[PDB]
Amino acid sequence: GSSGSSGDIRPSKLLTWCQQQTEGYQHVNVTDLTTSWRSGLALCAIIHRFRPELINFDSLNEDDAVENNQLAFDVAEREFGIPPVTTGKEMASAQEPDKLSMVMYLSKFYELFRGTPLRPV
Repeated sequence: GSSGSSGDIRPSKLLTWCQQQTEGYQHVNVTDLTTSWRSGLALCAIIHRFRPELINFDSLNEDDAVENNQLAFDVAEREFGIPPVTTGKEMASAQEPDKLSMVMYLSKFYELFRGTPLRPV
């Protein structure tokens, strides 16, 4: 949103969490909170992580971005009831989405998952 923000980032902390959850996966390099979730795999990874019976990354093919997105969205709207801000198609179509609209969305997954405090593994 800012014209030229530099120095301190808002989602700075948010990113970490995500990058951590996705950490380990294959062909999944999360560096930002915009394009890193343009294919869907990013999110799907976080979900499947806890409940693999819901999402099967194995089937999620990069090319099948649109589907890879719709899946997570629906699943989240069926289990968590969280409505998707963008459409799978648009998610993949749009080259550079609004980091804002993204953060506001991802956040839901951050708080929804981040519950009671527990010593670091």
